[PDB]
Amino acid sequence: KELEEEAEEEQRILQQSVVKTYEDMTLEELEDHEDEFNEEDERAIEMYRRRRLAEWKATKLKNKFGEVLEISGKDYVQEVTKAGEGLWVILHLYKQGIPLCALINQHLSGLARKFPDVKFIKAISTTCIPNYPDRNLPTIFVYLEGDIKAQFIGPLVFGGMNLTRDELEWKLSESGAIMTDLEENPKKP
Amino acid sequence: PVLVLSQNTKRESGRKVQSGNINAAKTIADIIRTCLGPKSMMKMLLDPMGGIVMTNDGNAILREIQVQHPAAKSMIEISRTQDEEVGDGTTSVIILAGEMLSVAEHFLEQQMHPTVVISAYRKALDDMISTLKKISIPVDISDSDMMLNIINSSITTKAISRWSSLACNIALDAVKMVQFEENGRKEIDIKKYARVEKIPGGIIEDSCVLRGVMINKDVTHPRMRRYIKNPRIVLLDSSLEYKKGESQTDIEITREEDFTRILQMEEEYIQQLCEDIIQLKPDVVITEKGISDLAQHYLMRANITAIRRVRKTDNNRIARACGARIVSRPEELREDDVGTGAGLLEIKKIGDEYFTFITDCKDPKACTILLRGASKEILSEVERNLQDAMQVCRNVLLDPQLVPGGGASEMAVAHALTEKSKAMTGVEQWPYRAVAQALEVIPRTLIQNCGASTIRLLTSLRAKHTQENCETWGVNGETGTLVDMKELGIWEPLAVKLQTYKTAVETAVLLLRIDDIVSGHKKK
Amino acid sequence: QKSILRDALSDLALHFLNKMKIMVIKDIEREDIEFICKTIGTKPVAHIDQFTADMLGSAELAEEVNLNGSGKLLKITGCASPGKTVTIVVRGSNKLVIEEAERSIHDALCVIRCLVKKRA
Amino acid sequence: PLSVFGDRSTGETIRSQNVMAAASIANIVKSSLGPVGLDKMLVDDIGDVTITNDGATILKLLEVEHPAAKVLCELADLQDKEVGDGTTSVVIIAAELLKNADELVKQKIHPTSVISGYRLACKEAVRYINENLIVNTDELGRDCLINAAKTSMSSKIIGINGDFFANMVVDAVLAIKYTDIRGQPRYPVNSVNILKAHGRSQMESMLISGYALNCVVGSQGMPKRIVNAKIACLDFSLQKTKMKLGVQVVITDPEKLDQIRQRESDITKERIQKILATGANVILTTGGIDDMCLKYFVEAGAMAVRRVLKRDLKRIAKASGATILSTLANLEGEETFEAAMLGQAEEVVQERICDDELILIKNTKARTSASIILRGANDFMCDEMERSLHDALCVVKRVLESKSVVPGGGAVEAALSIYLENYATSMGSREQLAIAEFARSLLVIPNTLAVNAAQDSTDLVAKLRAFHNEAQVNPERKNLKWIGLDLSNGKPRDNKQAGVFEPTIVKVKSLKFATEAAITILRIDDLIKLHP
Ligand SMILES: Nc1ncnc2c1ncn2[C@@H]1O[C@H](COP(=O)(O)OP(=O)(O)O)[C@@H](O)[C@H]1O
Ligand SMILES: Nc1ncnc2c1ncn2[C@@H]1O[C@H](COP(=O)(O)OP(=O)(O)O)[C@@H](O)[C@H]1O
Ligand SMILES: [Mg+2]
Ligand SMILES: [Mg+2]
Repeated sequence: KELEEEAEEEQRILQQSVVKTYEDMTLEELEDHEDEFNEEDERAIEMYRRRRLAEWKATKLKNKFGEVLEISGKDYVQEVTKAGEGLWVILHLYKQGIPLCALINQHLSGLARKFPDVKFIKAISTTCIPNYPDRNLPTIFVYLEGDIKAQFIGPLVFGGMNLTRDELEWKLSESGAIMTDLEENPKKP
Repeated sequence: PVLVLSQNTKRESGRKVQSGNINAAKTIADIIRTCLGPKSMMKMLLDPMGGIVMTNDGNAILREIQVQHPAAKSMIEISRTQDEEVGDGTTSVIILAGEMLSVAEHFLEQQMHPTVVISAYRKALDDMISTLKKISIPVDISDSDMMLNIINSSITTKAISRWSSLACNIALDAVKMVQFEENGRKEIDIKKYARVEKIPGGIIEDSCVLRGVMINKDVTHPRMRRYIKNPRIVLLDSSLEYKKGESQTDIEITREEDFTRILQMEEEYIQQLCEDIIQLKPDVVITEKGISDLAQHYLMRANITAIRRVRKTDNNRIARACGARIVSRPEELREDDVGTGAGLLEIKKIGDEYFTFITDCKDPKACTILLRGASKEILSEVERNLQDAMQVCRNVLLDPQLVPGGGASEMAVAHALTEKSKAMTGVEQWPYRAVAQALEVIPRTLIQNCGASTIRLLTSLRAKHTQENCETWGVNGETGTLVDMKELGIWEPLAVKLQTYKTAVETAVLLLRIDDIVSGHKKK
Repeated sequence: QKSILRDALSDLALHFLNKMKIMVIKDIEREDIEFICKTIGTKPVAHIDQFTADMLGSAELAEEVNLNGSGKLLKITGCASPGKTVTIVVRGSNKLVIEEAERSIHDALCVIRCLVKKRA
Repeated sequence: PLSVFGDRSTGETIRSQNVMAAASIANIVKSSLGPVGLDKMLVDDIGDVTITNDGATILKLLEVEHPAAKVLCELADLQDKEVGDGTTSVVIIAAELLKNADELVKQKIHPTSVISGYRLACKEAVRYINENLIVNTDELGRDCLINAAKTSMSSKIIGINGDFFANMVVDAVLAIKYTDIRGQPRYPVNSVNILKAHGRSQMESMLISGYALNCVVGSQGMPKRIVNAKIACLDFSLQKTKMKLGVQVVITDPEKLDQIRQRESDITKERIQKILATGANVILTTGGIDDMCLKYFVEAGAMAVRRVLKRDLKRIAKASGATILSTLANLEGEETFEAAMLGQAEEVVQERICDDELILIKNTKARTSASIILRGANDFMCDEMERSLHDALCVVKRVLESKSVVPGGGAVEAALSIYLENYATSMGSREQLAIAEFARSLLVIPNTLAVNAAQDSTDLVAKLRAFHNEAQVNPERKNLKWIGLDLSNGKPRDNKQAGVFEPTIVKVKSLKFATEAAITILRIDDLIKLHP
């Protein structure tokens, strides 16, 4: 693992992409290295630290949701339209059909936990939309503010049972949602 | 349209490709033919990343060369193999392989199947190993004079030869300071515990191996003493500040006296950890992770010098030197884990950097080479030569045998197996003698490099090298003359020579068994 | 049975089962439970209190057979209550001949089916 | 006409195209057959090169876009899986007899007749091989295995080195004796771990009387040699016990906070003492080990290895008598560790290799094991040596399990060819023509042999045919039937007395697989290729 010397570490950091160029870290590794940074530019690194701290506190101020809240047709108008300025929702319309509702329900809890920044709401099709066809068993109709932003209706759109944990992140984010910490379009396979 | 194989697949077959393979090896043997001998010539290599490598050894030349011909790729892999296994004889093995293929091509043309050539090559390899073991002489390990002579023989053909009388000593010291006895058996000699570090600028002979460890760190706090006479060093792996943990805690506060109580709990935890460290009375604490402000304050109140994050290899060599032991949980920091024996700890300033020395320690098992020179490339070449000398010293301490140098042993084994082949009969005798005169290139290479005429000199050498136990007679490449290597006094470990011969013959077999090439397709 | 949303086997559970010298098999599709019950005679169990020996199938032998290094199979042979169900296993060099053999066997079975349907 | 939106090739055109594809694959693989044929050198698109001789590797690395050749590649892969030897021979047989059958069809003989002839000829050939061409490897002991390994390695990069290799090869197989149904010995090959190293010559390859896992001690300070090893194989990571995905702690008063944090390590710590309370001396685990646990192990004077591969740990536990543990939980509700589940090894040493270090577990107490380390000039030579060694191990296993071998060097092929030509007079029908063709097809293997050695193949195959004719038509000359061609002087010599034997499994499986591949590729009457 870390049984590698200075030359080996330089070789690895050069081979990975190019270099970390002492400008692209979070509050963790720029804080832990803490000694490779040369001392003639303390003001620049401290200004960067203060701006990143401001960014972190701003992000934590708007991270207040944490988990999905499920609603009925009564308040559906308010959480589909009056959810807030600069916030978009998920609106997973689900039933007790086992496969796709079950998988998506288990995955959305994890996504909401790891994204406390975006609203997750799930509703049952019977009492949210009058006489929904119910053949298109999944339904995540993403609303940007109150308008259409994306739509996933068919199990073929997701791909059926073969759904992993985090490719849903990319599927939601491709429409313009919060950025991803993951690469590759269809999460490899 | 209609295809069987891929569109991009190309195929080559027949003697054509065989010739190509041989030629490829010769080309690889042609780049670094002038780098062999005490009169070698430096070569400059331009890295794709902007660096420059100014070197002599063959491996450092080939590792910077990319070849799309797969036979040359095999030759480069052979060079890396010889560099890693023994650390010496790269140019010798590459030249030997090149000339063995070059002489096997002649038999390939004369409608001879490669299999008989391979069999003769293997027989020649076995016989040359036998007769190379025959002419060997023992070496006295306890004798330091002969050790210095062997390292001089290994270093006379590099750029630091002018400082050989220094450099050899350095290598010897390091190799005789890492020598360790493991649990019961398993004597070891590892270069992970022999670090060479380059500090540009200064004087080359100012370089020396320190009786201890040097790292490029600084004291955590200004008030902590930068000069410790007899340190008691404790080595830490974990961190000395407060960390969240692993599970999700999410402490809930409803009272007025829980927030400040939480913060005071963090402070008291740091205080308790530092008091656990302090109670056993250390003097220097080395940690691989960060140090909290409270941590260094509490350590300082007990007059302890704290060195912040240190790479794990440096901590391992520090532990091996001082005799200490790394502990992650401070509450289990035992008395036996405290490092006593470090003769002096000094935070010196070199150029515009702070360097910490734990030198003067008793009977260390790890060393650091203060290698001071003039430039980064000069120091890189110096440390490469030091690594070669270290590898040769380890080879001769693990093998008490020696063999004459300057192409004397090669000519001796060539003549021995030539006289062996003169009695047998068959079709395999011709490749046998082909290998016999194939081992002859390196003396010829030395004579060519020194600037003398190879024809008459090598003819005289071969003629005189036939009678009256003259197997130690070789060429002096400084004066380009024929000398008896006993008076000249250049000897090489038997391991290096036998490994060179084995690797050359095996590379010849590998590139001679091949007759078809299919190029261009998906990985799998 | 193959249970998504909840690991039907845990490391602790498998450890205990192996300690009691038992054979455990997982990832059984929901569509095959009727076939298994009709073949060997077991009855599905969805509650621990209902798990008894009165609804536990029996067989003379259970084996894990290796096909000369070309896969692995589970064979249950000698069921004490032989149901109206048999199974056919096919062998072949390449996939194409195996598929064609399957189609030919199916055609023969359909011919016998037609002969059973109307006797002429 | 047809509205298919595709390309249709019907009649003699598609038959000729399929035969061309099969012949192309056969000619690709044919140059590397026999103790004289050389090996091929495949370079990929990226540039990585592999030096290979066995047909299976060549055909898997190659990419083919014709079904009539994909079937041949699949046949080679199947022969590798089922047997392990004769991967090139089966492809050569299949393609050449397919060419012969297409030639027969060209005279307007129905392909059903030639398929029936091939089926009957294959059945008769297998029967003749079983009856009048096998010798029991019972009177010959410890030498039939050596000869089989030698003749399996002759064509490889370690050919004349076989005397050094074959010996140790059988030793490896003799270290994996097993009992399954109390009276049937079993040889679970692939349980011998093959290690690569690119240091010394080929004579320095090591046969270790004990498993040699390719890992390193967890921490440098831990001892690297154990005089008497009490191995404790584990299958769980020794890291701080994070609670669970579901269980999550919630603190109301800070006075109860710090304590639980101690527990977050102590649990793990506790486990370690239990493992070390029984005198465990070496610890092997598939999961990771954190720094604190490494500190416990180094302070206890016992070496610990992390991230050991599951198959390696399984083999170590089987060989040393240790019991692999997924978790510490007995039939009661308390964690415990018992001395009854520690394997015993006479030595465990981290031995240095060309540049790195690998761990040798020597003289495991429970049952003898073995491992092989291959030293070579570079990576390509070592990997080719590993492939050849795998082929040799497979051959020795086949010989030991099925105690019967047949003469090599084209003896069985010539005998079958002459018998099948003497056959086909039983039925007297037109289908007999097919059988006759099959006979001639079984002459391909000897021919190409002498083709690779630049010898006069026609004279050699004529001499083999004459000798086998004399053997078959004269009962007292039966000893002539064990004869095959030889390369050192281009002479037909008795390979039964010379020491060239191949397990009958290779020949039988190759014949059956080849004839069924030819049948399944010969039924084609037209090809309909649809547009992507
Ligand atoms: N003064 C000398 N006179 C003649 N030959 C020498 C002398 N010093 C070294 N040699 C020979 O030159 C060879 C050293 O060449 P070197 O550059 O070390 O090759 P490599 O790069 O392959 O290690 C040795 O084989 C030795 O026999
Ligand atoms: N020493 C030998 N003398 C004569 N024939 C041999 C010898 N060794 C192997 N052969 C023959 O060469 C044929 C090809 O075997 P080989 O190509 O090495 O196996 P594979 O087909 O698995 O690559 C075998 O049928 C065998 O009879
Ligand atoms: Mg040298
Ligand atoms: Mg073979």
